[PDB]
Parts: sequence; C-alpha cells; structure tokens
Amino acid sequence: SSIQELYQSLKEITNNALFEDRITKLDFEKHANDIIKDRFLRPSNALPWSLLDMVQDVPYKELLKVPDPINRTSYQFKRTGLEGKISGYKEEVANASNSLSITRSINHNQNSVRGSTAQLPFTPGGILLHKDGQGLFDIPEGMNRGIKPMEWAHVVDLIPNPARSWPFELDTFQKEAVYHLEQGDSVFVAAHTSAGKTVVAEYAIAMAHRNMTKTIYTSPIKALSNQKFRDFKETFDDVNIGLITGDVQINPDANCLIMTTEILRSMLYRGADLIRDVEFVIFDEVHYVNDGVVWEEVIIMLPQHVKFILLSATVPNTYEFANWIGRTKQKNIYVISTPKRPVPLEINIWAKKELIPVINQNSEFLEANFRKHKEILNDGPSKKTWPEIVNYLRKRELLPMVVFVFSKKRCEEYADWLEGINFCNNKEKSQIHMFIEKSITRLKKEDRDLPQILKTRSLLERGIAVHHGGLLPIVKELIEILFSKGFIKVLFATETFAMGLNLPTRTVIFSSIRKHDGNGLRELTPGEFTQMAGRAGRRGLDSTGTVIVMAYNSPLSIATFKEVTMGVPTRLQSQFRLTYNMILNLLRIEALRVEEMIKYSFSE
Amino acid sequence: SKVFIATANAGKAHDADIFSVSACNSFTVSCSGDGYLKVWDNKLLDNENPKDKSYSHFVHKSGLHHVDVLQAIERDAFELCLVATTSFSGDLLFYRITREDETKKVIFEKLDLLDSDMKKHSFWALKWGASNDRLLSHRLVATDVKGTTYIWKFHPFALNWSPTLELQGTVESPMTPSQFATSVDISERGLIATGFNNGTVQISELSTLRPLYNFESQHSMINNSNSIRSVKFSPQGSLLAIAHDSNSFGCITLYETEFGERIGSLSVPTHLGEFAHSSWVMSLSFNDSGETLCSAGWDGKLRFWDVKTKERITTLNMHCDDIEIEEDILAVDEHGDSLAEPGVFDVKFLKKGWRSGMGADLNESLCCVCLDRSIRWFREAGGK
Amino acid sequence: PDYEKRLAVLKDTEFIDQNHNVLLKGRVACEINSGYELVLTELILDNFLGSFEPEEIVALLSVFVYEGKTREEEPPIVTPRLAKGKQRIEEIYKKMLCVFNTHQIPLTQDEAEFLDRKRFAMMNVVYEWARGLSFKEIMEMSPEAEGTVVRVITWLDEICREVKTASIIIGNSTLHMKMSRAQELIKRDIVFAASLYL
Amino acid sequence: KQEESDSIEWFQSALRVDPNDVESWVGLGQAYHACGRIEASIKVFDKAIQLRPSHTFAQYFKAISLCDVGEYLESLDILEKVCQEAATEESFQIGLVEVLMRCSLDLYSQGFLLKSVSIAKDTIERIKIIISELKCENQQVWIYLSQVLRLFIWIESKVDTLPVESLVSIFENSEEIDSVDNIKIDTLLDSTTDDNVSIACKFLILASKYSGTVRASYWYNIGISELTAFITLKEPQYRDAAIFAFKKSIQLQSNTSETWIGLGIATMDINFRVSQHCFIKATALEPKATNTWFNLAMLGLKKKDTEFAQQVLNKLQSLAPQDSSPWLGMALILEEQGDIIGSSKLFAHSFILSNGRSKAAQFMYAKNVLENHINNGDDERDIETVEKLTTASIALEQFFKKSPDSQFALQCALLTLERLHHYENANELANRLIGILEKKFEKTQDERELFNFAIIKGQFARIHLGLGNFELSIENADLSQGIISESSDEKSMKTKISNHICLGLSYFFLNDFDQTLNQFQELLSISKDSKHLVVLIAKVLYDVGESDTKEIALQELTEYIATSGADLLVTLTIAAMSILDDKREDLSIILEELKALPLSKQIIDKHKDAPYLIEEITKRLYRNDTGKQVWQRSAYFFPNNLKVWERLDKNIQRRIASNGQNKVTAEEMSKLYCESKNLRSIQRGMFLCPWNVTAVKALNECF
RNA sequence: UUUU
Repeated sequence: SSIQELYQSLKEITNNALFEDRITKLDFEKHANDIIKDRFLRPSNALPWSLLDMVQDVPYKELLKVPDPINRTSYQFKRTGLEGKISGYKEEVANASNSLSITRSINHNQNSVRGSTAQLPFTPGGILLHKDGQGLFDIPEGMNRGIKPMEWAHVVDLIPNPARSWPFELDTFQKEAVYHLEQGDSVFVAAHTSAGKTVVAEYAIAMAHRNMTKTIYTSPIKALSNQKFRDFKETFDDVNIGLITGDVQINPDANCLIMTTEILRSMLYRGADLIRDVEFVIFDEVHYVNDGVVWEEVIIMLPQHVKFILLSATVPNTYEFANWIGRTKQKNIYVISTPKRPVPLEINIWAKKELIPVINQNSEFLEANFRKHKEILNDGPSKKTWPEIVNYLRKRELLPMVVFVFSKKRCEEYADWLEGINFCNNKEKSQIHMFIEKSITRLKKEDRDLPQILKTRSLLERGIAVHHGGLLPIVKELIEILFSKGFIKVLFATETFAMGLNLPTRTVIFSSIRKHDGNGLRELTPGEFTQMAGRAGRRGLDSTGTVIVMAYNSPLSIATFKEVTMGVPTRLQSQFRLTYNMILNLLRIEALRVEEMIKYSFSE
Repeated sequence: SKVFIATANAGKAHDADIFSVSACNSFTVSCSGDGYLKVWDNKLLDNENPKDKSYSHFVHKSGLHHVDVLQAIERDAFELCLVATTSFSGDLLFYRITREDETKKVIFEKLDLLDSDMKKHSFWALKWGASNDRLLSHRLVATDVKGTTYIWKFHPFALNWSPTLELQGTVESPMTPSQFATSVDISERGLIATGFNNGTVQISELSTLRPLYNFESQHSMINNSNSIRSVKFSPQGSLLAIAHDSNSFGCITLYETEFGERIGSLSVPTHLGEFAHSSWVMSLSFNDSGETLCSAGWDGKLRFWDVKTKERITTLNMHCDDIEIEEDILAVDEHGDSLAEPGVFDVKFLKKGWRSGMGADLNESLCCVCLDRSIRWFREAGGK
Repeated sequence: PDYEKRLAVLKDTEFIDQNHNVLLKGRVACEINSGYELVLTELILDNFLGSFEPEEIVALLSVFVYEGKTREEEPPIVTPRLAKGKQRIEEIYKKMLCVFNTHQIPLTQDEAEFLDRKRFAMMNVVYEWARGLSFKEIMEMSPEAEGTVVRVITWLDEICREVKTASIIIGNSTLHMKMSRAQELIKRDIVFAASLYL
Repeated sequence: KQEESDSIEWFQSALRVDPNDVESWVGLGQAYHACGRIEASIKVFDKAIQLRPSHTFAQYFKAISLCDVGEYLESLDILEKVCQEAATEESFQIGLVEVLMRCSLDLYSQGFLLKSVSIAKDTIERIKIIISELKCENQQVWIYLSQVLRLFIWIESKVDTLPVESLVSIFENSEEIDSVDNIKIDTLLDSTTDDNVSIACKFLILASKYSGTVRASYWYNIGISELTAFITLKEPQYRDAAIFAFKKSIQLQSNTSETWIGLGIATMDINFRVSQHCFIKATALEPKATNTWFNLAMLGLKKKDTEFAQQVLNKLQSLAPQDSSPWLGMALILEEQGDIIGSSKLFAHSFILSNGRSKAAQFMYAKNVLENHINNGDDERDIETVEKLTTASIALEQFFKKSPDSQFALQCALLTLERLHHYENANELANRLIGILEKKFEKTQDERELFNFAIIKGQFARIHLGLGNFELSIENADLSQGIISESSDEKSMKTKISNHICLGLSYFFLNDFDQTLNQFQELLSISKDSKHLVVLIAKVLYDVGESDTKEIALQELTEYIATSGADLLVTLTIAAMSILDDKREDLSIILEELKALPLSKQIIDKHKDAPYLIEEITKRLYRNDTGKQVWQRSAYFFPNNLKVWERLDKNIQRRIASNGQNKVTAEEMSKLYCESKNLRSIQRGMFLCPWNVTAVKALNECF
C-alpha cells in the first residue's frame, strides 16, 4: 500500500456530532535476512570515497587588475530669460578610499549611517624618493632594495514667516536666538534650566525640515536620549525623528536623529554618508564636566557646511569658548545670556521643627534669622525626623518635595522610615497598578519577580519613590514617567536625577551640603547647588520655589553656607585629551597631522 | 526592523499543536490539530484579555494544518471575508466570516465550491491569490500528495451572493516518478512556485500554466534529506526565498526569478558550514517593504535577516514564562518534556494599522505560534 | 612634548616605524576605541586565545570595562583558562607600565592603579550570564548592584564588535566566529530590554 | 558660474519669499546635487514635480540623483516615461543609456551575471537606435558602449548573445595605430575561422577608435582596450598597439597614474626594469592606490624573487587589509615555499574576503580543497569535509559562468561532483570536456593527447555507472582499456583498476553475463588487493549466487584476513555471509569472535552493527535466548548513543535527540514522534514528514 | 563613598 492508498483511506474519516487525546491501534513492533542483505551485502552504483581514494588522481597576467576607463566630458544647462527655464545644453570638458572630497562617489554597499574604516573621512572644516640608476627607477619608496631576477564671536545685550509658532509670547533671548538662527549662522545660549531652551532646538529642527535637510541632537548622557526622543515624538507633527545608539537604529532615514557625542565622533572618523545632508548639530549640556565628553573633537572634525547650536547653563566663561569655535571653524557665533528664572527661589533652614528663611526672593542674606537659627539649635537624620518634616509640609501644602541624598544606601534607608504614610487614593492606586502592570509585560515571569521591582511597586503605590544609579534602567524609566504623571509626592534622589529631565516639584530639600566623590569628602560647588536647587518651582502652577537646608542638632557654619549657596559660579573647562587611538587613526589617514590638530585647540 | 516589543499573548489558546496562522485587517485566524478554528479580534482596547475577544468553530475531527484568509471589498459597499483550510484527511473547506449587527459576534457559514470529482483528491498546501492588478479575479492554488498544482478562479457573484470556483488547469511534477509537493506560493506578478521533498523547486507562468525553471538546492545528494519546507516570493522584487533542510540543519537560499540563478545563502555561526538555524527552518515571512526576512526555527528562535547584505540583524528568544497570565503557562507537555524553548511552527508579518492596542497604531506588527500552544503578538519600535 | 613622548612609546613597541608608518599592530589598534588599545591589541594579536571558548573570551574581556572599585573579597576563578588569561594580561600590563615609565608619561588615575584594584571581580558574573543563568541568580552571586552589571554587559557588547573587526583585519576567522557567537549569547533578556520611551 | 554652494542661500531665501516658484526649487536641487547632498536634492525634485507634474527636466534630474544613490528601478521608469514623452531630446536618451550601463555594472559587481547581459543588450539596442535615428555622435555614448562591451568578454559563457547585427549598423553609420593591430570594419566583415571571443574583443576595439586632456583620455582608452585584447588572446600585435597608445597618451599628459599602470602592465615580460620604473612612478603619483603594490608584487614573483614579493605584500596587507589580493599573493608564496597549513588558511581567507568577485580566488580555493581531501582517508559522515566540498562545487559553478572551457577547472569540478554524488551535472561537464579535447587534438594532429583521453573516458564511464547507463559505461571502459594497455606508469594503474571496476559492475548489474563479470573481477583481484576492493568483490560474487563464486569470495576474504590481519568490516561481512548461509560451526566461531572485540574496535563502530549481529546470531542458535545484555553493556559504555536506546527505552531515545544533544534528521525525528502512540505526537510527526508511510498509517489507525 |  503506497502513500496514495493510505491517503485515500484517510478521506473515509467522517465528521460526527470536545477534543479527546486518542491512542492509535497500530502495532509498531523470518524476514531478518532482508535487513542483513540490504545492510552488509548490497552492491551499489555510487562508489564510496574509499574507492575514489584509489581511482582518482588530481590533475600572473590574469591576476592583475586593468584600470577602468575615464570620462572627462559632461553636460551643462544654460537657462534663458527671466524665471530661468532650461533652454539648451552644451558638451563641455574619486571613491571613498581615494579622495577626501564631499563630491566623491557614493558606494551603496556600505552603511550610510555608521561607515567603515575602509572609507576615508571628509575634509574637516576651517583647518626625494628618486633613487635612479642609469636613468630608471630601481628602489621603491620605503625599502632598501629593488628586484633581483633569479571668523569672530559677538555678544548681544538683552521673522515674517516663522517656521514654528507657539501660543505664549516668547522671551527676549528666545526671540534673539530665533532671529540669529534665521539669519543663517550659529548661536550660543546660556540660561537657567527649564527657562525655555528647548524652543531654540525645536525652531532649528523646523527650519532644517523646511529646507529639506537634517538635524543631529547630541547629549553626553545616554539616559537623556530616550527622554528627548519621546519629547520630540510628542511635540512634532509632519516631521519624523530617529534614534541612533551603539547597536539599535530607529528610523535611520529620518529628518532628526538623536544620538550621543561619541557616536557622532565615530561617524565622523569613518566618513559616514549621513553627514552629507546634515545642516545642524546641537550640543546640549555643554557645561557638564566629569572626570564621553568629546564635543571639542567633534567641533574640530566637522565638515564646513554644518552649523552649531550650543545649549548650556549660566557660566562666566562663555565668550572664550565661543571665540575659540568661531576662530577655528571661521563661523559667526552669537552669545546670548539670561539670568532670569520664571519662579523665584527662597532658601530656608530646618531646625527644631521650624522653617527659618535666610535668603529672601531678592537674594538678600538675613543675618538676624541665621543668628536665630544658631541660638535656637544650642550629625545626621534620625529615625523620627523625616515623618515630622513630611507632615509639616502636608499641613502647609508644600508637596511634591524632593530630597537629595548622595549615597545609594541612605536613600532606601530614609524611604523605609516613612512607613505609615500614604499619599494615594483608591483610584490613584488602581491607575498606578495598571500602569506598572502594563509596563513590565515585555519581561518574563522571572524578570517580573525580581525583588527590586516588588519593593518599588510596594513603594510606588503610596506616593513614595527612590531614584539612584543602582537601579535597573526599566525601573528608573518607570519611576521617571510616574513622577512626570504627577503621582509621586515624596522622592529621594541622587545627582542622577538633577540633570536635564522633567521635574515638576514645589519644594527641594538638601540632606547635606557635602558630597564624597573620587578620593575624599568635598563640599558642594556653587554650580552643583545652583543646578540642584534651581528645580523647586513650577511655572504657572506654583508661586514660589521653596528650598530647605536641614540642620540636625548642630548649627551650620556660616562660611561654608555662604560659599555654597552664594558664591562665584564654576567655569567651563577644556576636557580635550590625547589618546593612542587618536594618533594612530590620524597617522593612518595621512591627512590632518597631529601637530596641526593639537595647535587648533582651546588649550593651545 | 531592530527592536520588537511584545504587546499581547495567549497561552493555552488551543488544545493541540497550532500548525498555521493567518491574519487580515479585521482579525487573526489560527488552526490547530484539535479541529477548531479561532478568530482573534485585531482591534483590542487597553486592558483587554485577547481570549475575551475570540471566537471558535469546529471544522473537522482529524484536525487542521493549513489556513489562509482572503478579505476584499468586492463592490461599492459589499465586503467578503473567506477562510480556506485543509485537514489531515485531505479535505479543502471554505467558510464565510460575517459579524452580527447588534452583538458584533462572528458567524461562521460553510460554503460548497468543489464539485464531486474534485473532492476525490488529497490536498496539502493552499494559498489565496488576491487581485493585485494582474487580473480582475481572485485566485486559489493548492497542491496534492501526487505532486500536482491546481489553479482556480473565485467568482463571488453570478449584487447577488452565489460563489463559484472555476478550475483553470493543472501543473504536473517535473520529475518521473512524481514526488510530494510540500509548499506553494503565488506572486503579484503572476508566478507560481512549488517545492518538493527531494529539494527541487519548479516555477510556472500563471497565465499559460507552463514550466519555466527547475533549479536544485541540494547541498549534496549523498542522502535523501533536504526537503523544502517553505517558498516565499518577495512582495515587490523578483526574489524567491527557499527554506530547505540539510541533514538536521536549516538552510535558506535566495534566487532571482527573472532568470533563475542562485544569489546566495543566509548563515550564522552555530555550535562549521552554511546553515541559518540550528535545528530547522519551518516558516519564512517578508515585511511590507521586502527588505527584512523572518525565519521561524525549530530551535525556538526568530531570526531577522537583511536581504541586500545577507546578514543577520537581530534574534528573538521564545520562553514559556513570557505568558502574562501565569495560570496559562504550560511548562511541560503531556509526557513531562520541557517546553522552556519551544519551537516555532509559523510566523506572519501584519501590515501597519491591522493590529491596534498598546502603541501599535503606526508601525508594522508580527505574530507567531509556538510549540507550547500559545499565540504571541509583537510590534516594531518607533513609527513610519 | 606629550605627543612626542607618545610617538616615542609607539615606536618603541613596534606599533609604528622610524618613518611613522602604521604597522600591523598599529592598524589593529585603530579599531579598538576603549581606554586600553595596546594591551588588547597584544592580547588578540598572537594565538593565545586559540583554545578559549566564546564564553571564556567574553568573560575575560570584562576587565577592560569594570572599574574594580569594590570592597569584597574576590571568589576563586571558575575556570583555569580564565586564570591563565588573567596572568597573561597582568604580565602585558606590567610590561606596558615599564615602557610608559621609561619615557616619563603622566598617567591617569585609572591607568596607574589598574593592577591595584579588583578589576577581575566580575569575570564569574559575565561567564555565568553567557552560560545562560537567570538574572536573579546572577544578582545573588554578584559583588555589585544591578546597574553595574547591566553597564558591564552593555559595554562588553561593543567590545565584542570591536574584536570582530580587529580579527577580520588580522586574518583570524575562528576569532571572528567566536566573537559572533558570544555577541549572540550575551544579548538577551532584561539587560537588553527595550526602553519604556520607545 | 559653477559656484554652486553660493547660490543655495539665495535660492532658499527666494523660496521663503515665494514657496510656489518651480524654478527656484529646480535651481536649489541642482545646486544641492553638485554639493554632495543627493538625498536633499531628491526630496527637492519630488517637491518641484508635485507642484508641476508636467515639468520634464525635473524628472530627468530626479532620475540622475536616484541613479547616484543607487535606485535604478525608479530612475529607469522615470527616464523611460520621459523618453516616451519626448524622444527628440538627446540628453534624455544619453541619460537613459547612462542609467542602463550603471545598473548593468552594479548588477555585475553584485553577482547578477544573468541580467547584466540582458541590460547590456538593451543598452546596445538603445545606442543603435540613437545613432541610426538621431544621427547624434558624442564621446560619452561610445565610452558607454565600450563599457557595455566588456560585459560580454567578462561573461564568456554568454558571449554568443552579443548583437552582431546592431553593431554592424552602429559601425557603418559614422591611421597611426591601424598598421599594428590591423583591426578594420572591412577586415572584420571579410573574415573567417575566427572565434566568438576574438570577434568580441575586436568589437571592443572599435568604439575606442571611433570616439590635451581629451586626447590623452582617448589614447588611454584605446590602450586599455588593446591591453584587454592582448591579455585575452595573447597575440603580440595587440601588445605593440597597447604600448604605442600608452606612449602617445603619456606624451600627451604624463601626469596620471593609470597610464603608468597600463604601461607597466603591457611591458611585464619584455623587460622587468621598465615595468618596475612604471610601477614606481605610478605609486609616487597616487599613493592611495593599492593596485600598484600588487602589480609590483606580481612582477617580482614572475622574476622568482620571493623576498621582495613577501616584503611588498606585508606592506600591502598593512595598507589594505580588506582586499583579497594580498592574501592570494601570500598564499601563493607560502605554497611555493612548502608550508601547507598556512597556505590553506590564506586561500580560505582570500576566498571569504573576495565574496565572489574574484575568479582566481574561487579557482585556488577549489584546487586547495581538492588537494587537501583527495587521499586524506576521511569518511562521508564528516560535516566539515562535505561542507567544504559543497563550497568548492558552488565556487566552481560560479567560476564556469565567466571562464568556461577550462580543462583543469573542468577536471577538478568533475572530481568534486563525483565525490558529491551529483551525477547529472558531471555528465554535461564531461561532455563539454570531451568536446574540447576532441577539438584541440583535431587541429594540431598530435598523438600525446591520447594519454589524457583514456583518463577522461574512464571518468566518463564512472559517471555513467553512477547515473545507471550501463551500456555507455561499458563502451567507455572498453575504449579506455584499449587506448592504454601496454603503458607502465603511475597514472595507468589507477585507470586500469577503475575500468575493471566499471566493467565488472556494469556487466553484473544489468548484462547478467556473470562469466564476463567473474573474469574482470578475477583480473582485478590479480592486479590489486585492498580491504575495500576485496570486500566489494566478495559481495558481488556472493550476489552472483554461484557456488564457485561464493567459495571464491569466502576464500579470498580469508586470504586477505590472513595476509593483513583482523579488521571489523571484513569480520562483519563474513558474519553476515555465514548468517545468510546457515553454517552452525562458523556461526558459533564468529559469535565467540564478535563478543570479544577490543575497545578500539567498539569506539569505531559508531552504529553498533556488531551488537546487532550478536543479537541476531544468539537468537538463531539458542532458541529464544534474550540477547539484550549486549545492548545494556553498550548503553553503559555509550549512554549518549542513539542506536543503543532503541532496544531498551524509546522514551530516553526521544528525549536525548529532542533538544540538540545529538544530530537527528527529520525522518528519524518524525519516527520518534509517532512511536509514542499519541494523537498529538502522531499529528506532529505527520506534519514533519508527510510522505512517511508509518505516520499516515498510524494516524489512520487512531480513529 | 556620588557620576559613568
């Protein structure tokens, strides 16, 4: 019975009027000679390799590459009359590995986003062997034998068809930046955080989209890239944005691309075709200083058709860097500075269950109140101090509040001392539970059951959370999104949370004014305090921003308090460095010698 | 296609192995060995169990292993949705899917389109050919156990509902004696490709029904392995992807259909040689643009390949613990064997806007059925 | 002067020649973009890693991405080949320190104290992650927090990419295949989960 | 004014003032194109087309930009529609021809050699149309034609498709170098005894002669064409013409690297000092070109100076690690020296890096693979060796598409296909080889070719034996035996043994003339004695069925056992013969023998044939004794063997092969699923292998 | 004992 008979027998199975796991009636278990004959004594037509081993025996002009032809003639179009239209044509008289020109041929086999070391970069913007014997060359170059046969920066004091419009009236510095971008050159804006520096970036992106070009948005921190991607996804219509990471590429052919500075530098050193159409590169958090911050190398290595928009905090060294960039790249750059903050900030001191203001709205110190503090008191938090402050702020309606603690363990320890305090209703708890459940559906049951997730979920459903660098990135993203939604009332955070992020808060509390970094405890610099304390007021929903510095059974020194709270702000510093990879790449390229790159730098 | 995020899943959806899956704009269809056919609503809302919006109908006691759905707007307002299935006994069945006006429940109506002489054959594979400006009538192609390919034309009207299937002709196997026809496909340009158990693919012209090419994909003819499991045409290009066995390995080979020449193969280092998967490749699927190919492996992985560069892009791993509702997790089978890494039977790309829900509104989706008797949905990160 | 001293060091180690032409070692080190190019270049230049397994190589390379500023006693190594590779890397780094101190180059804090820290304390964690253990067990056996482990594995991904390219340059295919296998092995689960903003 | 970057801002301002100016959009796009902003220009042209769909030049510019980025389908559609709308314009036709040529060259570089020739034929037809109708001539169209004509010479297996009818009218509707090459239209027409490739090369050298920078380019193009002809046909007059053209082009400009490279190539054998000077000058002119170093390396190797070639190849490897030529040169050097493993590694690396773009890489890889696996004593169960043979076969298949009719490559491919059981391709290849040999030996009228003729006939007879054509196999074996019988050398004994095997097997299988088969196998046994040969002869004689044949088979098997010792295969064959002959004393002796094999003889027996034989002998001599103890011992020694668990527990066998512990085929796995006797598993196993009989039978037997 |  062949397969046809068996398949014909199958069709007799008639459907009748739940699934049942059935068991076959077939029995799988002297013709044993047929197997032996087929296995041990069957000659075959196909000779095995053993016999082929016995009967089989094994039996410069064409290795060269002839150069390809050359064409030097082309076509040119000559328009005629007003409103120029093509009237006539006339017959008139370089790869990635040969030329540094922007006009070299594009090879479609390689990646247009990342590139390769087989491609030379593009030209950065703004920057004997004859051993003849009897008449003929004999010694090649690099060997000892032949063949033996055998332009300024400007400071500004504070459009008919705008590319983007906003409901509210723009600030003076925003209008100045927009006008200078429209005129067709660079700007360098230094303003307080959350003062509206994103308007400039949005207008630059809209301008680039109007002109059929592209924009690159870079930041030195990879955590900010996802937040900026979501923000620009929500803000922008009719323009598509993408995200470039070390491995993942989202919308590579997008008008706006968000990446880090090191990714852009790696792209630049390998001659990626992406930079051909890029019009703007935006440098955010320029003031950031950590001992990935390679933006100066990017400035040096950029092509000459790219303009710059640099966003930074208030620093007193702006003109030096602006002048350096303008002189190096022969670009006109404008410096816009603004010290205005939309919500005034008041400095308080917490001592003996009393809030004592010491710096009023106009940044005036109060000596009498500091003396009152010092005499009233006459060291760290105890297990009964956080609930007192929390209840005090709930009574006066000063929530949400953020407490900055500079150690991973103490944040979680402090959060556990708030047991017995609840800030959520039934509907709020249900919504938080729903959001947490929907966020972790991409993980496995083993991943969903990690102790950190359970602990955070226990904390989140009461309006309390903890933010530090020892958490999983998904947990941190969940906490940030829930805080942005307005569900969290009390939060303990490290310096991770004090960088550019969405932070609607009404009160800021400092556990301490000393931070242990590197090797040794160190009192907070005025820049760190200014950035951290400058996030205490919501524009349009809060009248004032309350800042509380806590003293525990011991008066605070007036010298350190004055040095940290009101002192000379930090300056910009150059983080340019020399690396063996840098030198080796420059030597291999054989253009832009290292001495020239060094002499074109802020340090030199 | 680089990042894929799971959006919904349903463990223990069927009582037996889910052998095939198909999708349309309105719903997704599954067939299993228990003889049921399940329709899953594609327009889900936030916080909705997929099994809540599902409907099932019993077809054949012997079980089903192939399924395809055809949805089109045949007139100014008339809309027809047809489901074609084939069973283990070898029967070809047709069903009309319609929805109630008030309850919005799905109704199943059986159709009789094959004549008595046509019911004597045992069909294995099938594929709906929709109208794509090549000809005004929809097409249906099927293969049998004798190696023959059949082509029909579907006529919905004779607006009066009166469906009728008209046989165009048959194409015989290229070799004597005939072999088993394991897979079939039809392209938008009017081409038919058939795979055989010996490793041979034949291509014939839709209009005139005559053979064009006969290329052999066997690495070596030392043994009788290397059957063809899946043949797929590129959505717009002149490219044909072949999935074939290699003596316990899985291989994918690319051909161009204008002249029928070998282009290359996809392979990754696995625990040497040119193999795409560790165990076997059971299904293939192209995206809308025809630039990414997805292969479902018996080893329990979904691999994504770049067509132009013939290089792997990303890999998705399948686990039995990925099911949201923990009561639906099937850790072990009826014999106690592990299912921590279940093999994939079928994979399907869903067009943009077909599947709505948790952020899947403006990007392409993806569905797969695995050995743990589960159905899973994914979405591509970002937008388009 | 720093550039001149760096050129002298590069020439003394046969990365370049007297005419400042890039040699084979110099060409390989052009692709490595971490903070330690020379040490990795000489680690992968010869056939020392010929007998290693992909998990062993990916676990050994974690020394170049872990800061090593922990405060616990290191557990014993899991495989003898990891200890052999640790000895080889330490000897190479001692020779490099001698070369650097000969030409009087100012070193950074991380380069000076490379051998004074516990930078090999995460080899077991990476090896077990590559083997296929769950994140709960990995965290139970780790001497650090979750963020540190996630950062280390995320950086090892790029290290694997760079080693793939360098092995393609050198002429070694086995190293290329091993790096591809390790890259596939380590990229999985919650460590490489999609962002909630995507 | 060709200051394109300066007009971008002006066009953008004019567009901001008036967003509906089509000419402003066109100017902005044409400015963006010259600044390397191709995608922005594409979007700009799309915008302008959207404003005014009837605009014509915008579509042409968009098509050129799409060709620049590598989108040939859309640009081809746009240009075809544009030429349909207005066929009088010359620029549109030239652009269509340009896009066709670029698409064909890109397909050739990407490995689409079958559509490249079709697009080249389309380009030639378009050029003929242009010249005949528009009567417009320019250098660009002739350069395009010459670029197209190289595709037919490069793809020589499709050279007969060249449109010699259109080319005649192309060359009939329109002196210093003519006296050397003597290539003329009149001489072309009145020619005889001329091969297809020679006519192709002569057609290649007419577009270069039918077209001071421009004159230098013209003479360089003529010299390149003549150099191609000289390399392809190996005739001195082409070399003289190439040297003359190169000298004139150098006398015109002398400031281009390519002319010096060509001059060095054309003078490789007449004088090496001249080639050295030319290559040094070319390298000094353009230091970023890696071809000059490879040419200098090859020149040094042709003079047998290995150290210079090694040094220059080391420098080149330091320079261009991604190119596959330095690895090929290093592999050739190491093969000349004597190192074999390093040579194989370098050949493999070169083949991998080439990605099919090099004929030499494919040929050397195939030859090296064949050399390393011709007498290595390896079995057919090794995955790596079979995969290497498959890769070599694929490489040779790709090689034959460009340079067919090559004797050495044909013979290597024949051997590889014989090893791969691909008897259908080997038939065609051997037919082509026999035809080429007959054509070669029918002109010189020599007699030294009769030696290779016999070997080719023997291989062809082996191919017929594999295919099943016994009559043709016998005919070819007889011809080969007759052609060489009195010869005594190393290459004659192999052919004699092969012919004897083919004759005996072909007679036995169908002719039924068992006397002739017996005579031939007796002669073979007299001429040689090896384990596999004697085992095959014994099995054939046993299959004959004669008592004398069986006696002779047993006697010669025992004689080999006495002469060479004990081996597992011979013992197993003798045991099978005894079991099929029912010799009780012999069966008992073998049962004593088989049950005391050394561990070395049990590690080798990976399929456990011996335990099966012990069970069969035990159950055929002691009524119904249980012989499962050998299976239990084998499982104790080999718990991870698929064969041992078949007799003990099918659950363990299904589990062990389930998740990749062992490599199992689809048929075997489907058999394992069905043997659990469950509806779900039976459906699974029938889905895996629908042509299995047991699966469908069990599913029918369920319900 | 912060940041990466």
